[PDB]
Amino acid sequence: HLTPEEKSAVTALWGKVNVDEVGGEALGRLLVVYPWTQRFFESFGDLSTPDAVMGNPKVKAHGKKVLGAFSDGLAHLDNLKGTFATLSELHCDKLHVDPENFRLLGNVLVCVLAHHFGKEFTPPVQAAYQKVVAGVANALAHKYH
Amino acid sequence: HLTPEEKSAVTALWGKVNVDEVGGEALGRLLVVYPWTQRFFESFGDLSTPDAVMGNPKVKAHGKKVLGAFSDGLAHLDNLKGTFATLSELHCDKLHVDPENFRLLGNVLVCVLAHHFGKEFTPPVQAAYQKVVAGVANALAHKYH
Amino acid sequence: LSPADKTNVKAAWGKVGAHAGEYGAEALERMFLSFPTTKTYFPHFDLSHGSAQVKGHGKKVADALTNAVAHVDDMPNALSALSDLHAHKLRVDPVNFKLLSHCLLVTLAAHLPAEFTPAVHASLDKFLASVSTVLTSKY
Amino acid sequence: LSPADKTNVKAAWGKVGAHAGEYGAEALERMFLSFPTTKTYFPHFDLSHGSAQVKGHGKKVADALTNAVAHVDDMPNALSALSDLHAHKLRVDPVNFKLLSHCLLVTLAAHLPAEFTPAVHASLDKFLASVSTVLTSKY
Ligand code: HEM
Ligand code: HEM
Ligand code: HEM
Ligand code: HEM
Repeated sequence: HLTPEEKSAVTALWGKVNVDEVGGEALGRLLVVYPWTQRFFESFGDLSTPDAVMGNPKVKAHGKKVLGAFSDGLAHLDNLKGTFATLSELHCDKLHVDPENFRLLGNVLVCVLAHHFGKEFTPPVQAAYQKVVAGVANALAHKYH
Repeated sequence: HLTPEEKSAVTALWGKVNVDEVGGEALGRLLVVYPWTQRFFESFGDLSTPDAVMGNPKVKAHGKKVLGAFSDGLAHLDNLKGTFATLSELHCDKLHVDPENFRLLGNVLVCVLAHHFGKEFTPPVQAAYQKVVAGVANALAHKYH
Repeated sequence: LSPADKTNVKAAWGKVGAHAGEYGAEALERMFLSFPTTKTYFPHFDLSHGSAQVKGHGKKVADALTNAVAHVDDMPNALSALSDLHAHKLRVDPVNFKLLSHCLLVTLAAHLPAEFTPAVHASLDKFLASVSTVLTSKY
Repeated sequence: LSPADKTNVKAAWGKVGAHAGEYGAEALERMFLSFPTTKTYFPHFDLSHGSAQVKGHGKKVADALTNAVAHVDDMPNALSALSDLHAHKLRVDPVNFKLLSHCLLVTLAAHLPAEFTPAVHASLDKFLASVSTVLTSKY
């Protein structure tokens, strides 16, 4: 649950997020830092080096999709469980992704936001975004509960 | 979600469980194998050696309580969330116990059951009990969700 | 891994003896039954009860564990090829190693009551975690 | 770790320079704000924003990390007293080390954009995990 101050700060920061590169950066960094996640993306082409990962158009497009899903969850902060029902079904009963990777990707996204915004990404803003990503990961891992 | 045959096997094995020692054994083994959990039990006296942990009457008395809670959950396999509401409140808001420790204790209890029952603790029975302990841990960790 | 852990692990795995392959196959069966998501790493395997493929894989895993016990102080060097396999070619999720370690502990508890004291349990848990992190160290 | 990981970590932590104490204090502040359950380990601490106690503790943690970087191939021996503290006296849950490592990574990303490349990020993650498992080794 987020306080109105946290919601306002999160919305103000997300309004300045570049939706064409942030998701791709987060997905690429997830692949580089946790290379076992590359097992789920063997149809994306070359993932042998970090530069090849960050330069992959498939990774960029899929990161765009994931960032769109995150924006969808951010637009409905009180119905994350119903916002992510079909995505939870896809990720659990079809892709068999272990739910710890959801938390890993959320923390990678937090790191990417910190990298992009610098001093603007204050500790209170980070705490609000940690709440948001924890909620998103919990909603996505509902099918395992 | 347990099938009727899994439920029958689980309740048939649980009927032969010594309710005065199994919980104490599980709690003592949790304290020995993951000794950071000893931080929650400083009021239990001596915990310096494994022999002192397994000989502790407070650890035995508490393990008995925890085994009783597990039995209560087993009698209400379809209402685990409502069965463990107050225990979840106590463990999250009051004691600040990380939810990974719940899974650790459940696996320790599975190991204790395997140790006591030997060959009759078959892989299907263990799978049903893993389902049970996962459900119990999820119900206890709900207040963090 | 304290020297006490190494002393406990060596004797406990020594009393395993010639039952190592059977214990490994049983641990694999327990993992497949309790955590069916681990079965996705073996699509080409016949994973029914009593499978000879599962028996052979259990023998291989048990032999690897015996080698790791014999090379406890030099495990990262002794398990370089297995780490290469599991991290580069297989890229197994590290939670699966925790699952398999738990199933190995359950098999050991169900087959060696006298040996599975709390201290031996702690030592075996630490040894299996060290083996797992060696096998995932190539990430 | 790897030679490449060690080189990346050494270069990145060298670029930290004289801001190590400030970065450690900011990482501690971030951890206390994002994960209030970590605050229970500091009941005698003034944990408000700008606290001198938090500043000093951040300086100590940063100096420990600098020593660990200087002794990356002998970290278990270099961090023996700290691991003794954190495992015997404090009994810190290991999850807390992951939380603090994440907050350190966030601080490094927010203060060193050019240095925080994906490869440097991976190397720093690996180094912080190694430090954490050394500090929880005694368990
Ligand atoms: C944590 C938050 C996550 C969000 C919000 C998210 C979101 C999405 C979205 C929007 C799609 C596209 C669905 C569609 O086009 O119908 C997708 C598919 C996919 N996700 Fe995620 N994802 C997350 C985490 C992960 C993680 C951690 C992994 C792997 C380690 C993963 C693996 C995949 C794969 C392989 C696909 C493609 C499969 C397919 O399209 O059938 N996801 N996800
Ligand atoms: C995983 C399943 C668990 C169950 C079913 C369980 C059950 C219980 C029960 C029945 C009580 C007594 C409540 C009362 O008397 O009102 C209790 C209290 C307590 N539990 Fe657990 N427990 C579990 C896990 C854990 C774990 C993993 C830890 C620590 C690592 C823990 C720490 C404690 C402590 C310190 C108390 C004492 C609280 C007090 O004295 O006020 N519990 N638990
Ligand atoms: C202590 C833990 C483990 C040990 C000692 C171990 C050991 C081994 C060994 C010795 C082999 C055969 C290598 C060869 O024949 O050259 C192997 C292969 C394999 N392992 Fe593991 N392993 C462990 C954990 C795991 C886990 C947790 C998984 C998946 C959940 C896994 C999946 C596989 C797969 C898929 C193969 C390939 C089998 C084949 O292609 O026939 N391993 N492992
Ligand atoms: C990045 C890993 C960490 C490092 C390098 C580190 C380093 C240190 C250092 C240098 C000290 C001071 C010891 C002295 O005075 O000589 C210390 C104390 C302490 N650390 Fe950590 N620490 C780490 C992680 C943690 C975590 C995750 C917690 C728990 C949230 C924690 C809790 C404490 C506590 C409670 C003290 C004692 C504070 C006091 O009484 O002054 N540490 N640590």
